[PDB]
Amino acid sequence: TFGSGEADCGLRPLFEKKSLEDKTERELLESYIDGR
Amino acid sequence: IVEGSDAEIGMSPWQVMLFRKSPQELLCGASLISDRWVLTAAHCLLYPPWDKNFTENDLLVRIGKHSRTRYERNIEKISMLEKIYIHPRYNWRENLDRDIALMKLKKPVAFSDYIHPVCLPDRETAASLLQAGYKGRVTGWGNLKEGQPSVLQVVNLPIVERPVCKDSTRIRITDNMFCAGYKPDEGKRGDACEGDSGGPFVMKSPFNNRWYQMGIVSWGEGCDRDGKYGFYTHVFRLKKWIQKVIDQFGE
Amino acid sequence: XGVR
Amino acid sequence: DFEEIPEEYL
Repeated sequence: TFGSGEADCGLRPLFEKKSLEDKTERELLESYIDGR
Repeated sequence: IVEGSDAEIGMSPWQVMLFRKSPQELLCGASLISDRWVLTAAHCLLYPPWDKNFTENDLLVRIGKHSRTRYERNIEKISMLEKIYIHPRYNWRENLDRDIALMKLKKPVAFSDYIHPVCLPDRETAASLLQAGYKGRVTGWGNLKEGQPSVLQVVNLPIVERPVCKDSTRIRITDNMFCAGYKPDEGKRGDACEGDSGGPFVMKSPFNNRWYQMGIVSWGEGCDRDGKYGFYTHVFRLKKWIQKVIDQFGE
Repeated sequence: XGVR
Repeated sequence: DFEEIPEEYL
């Protein structure tokens, strides 16, 4: 919507919210020369 | 999507289906940026070369889908567009420059386990993640081969250097585009394909763990060919157009 | 290009 | 192979 889609934007109810990782998100984050 | 996988349930809550009333059919992909606004490729709407020019009344927007085809009874929500906004300077004539469009749904959508907006990037998110080498993720129910999937497909692709990008085609590449795919050496594949258009190219931020929409599936030559890449609308380069319409047409 |  | 949709939608 605004610089960053909704407000609770980008936090997936079934992953982020229950602290669960999707099966290939690690692939991504590792490339950022390992995320957070 | 070519050489991808079956998305997991609620892996992409922002994925939308651009569906044609009659014939009833999948037009393209799209993404929920808020409870009232959808983002897609303008070329999914308007494309004179093919006599394409859909109106608000010719389409249906379907949010919460997994299944390509079945009507997912208590999970999905269908909406009626209220308005269509195509970038005023979209170039259907030469390279699909500015292939973006916004959609105002007739009444807001309620969020759920399977429906949740994606975040639009700010100048700094854009600046730290948009680096060749960095992987992003594409989704869609489009062709599996340069055929029609059962479930939503996913693929993670690395971002490619402007130059490699320019030398793989004869088409004029503007600053509003970015390409992605693996290099033939890399020996790893995947790409978007017919019907994938309008879907989001997303990235997870390592600073706050939020999903960011960086690109919009736009065009390519064939699907998953060595020496060729996927081309995407650069969502950040056009954020001012986006900002500018959400607050006139007022989301 | 093939407009997707 | 598309399933039809509630008519309240069309």
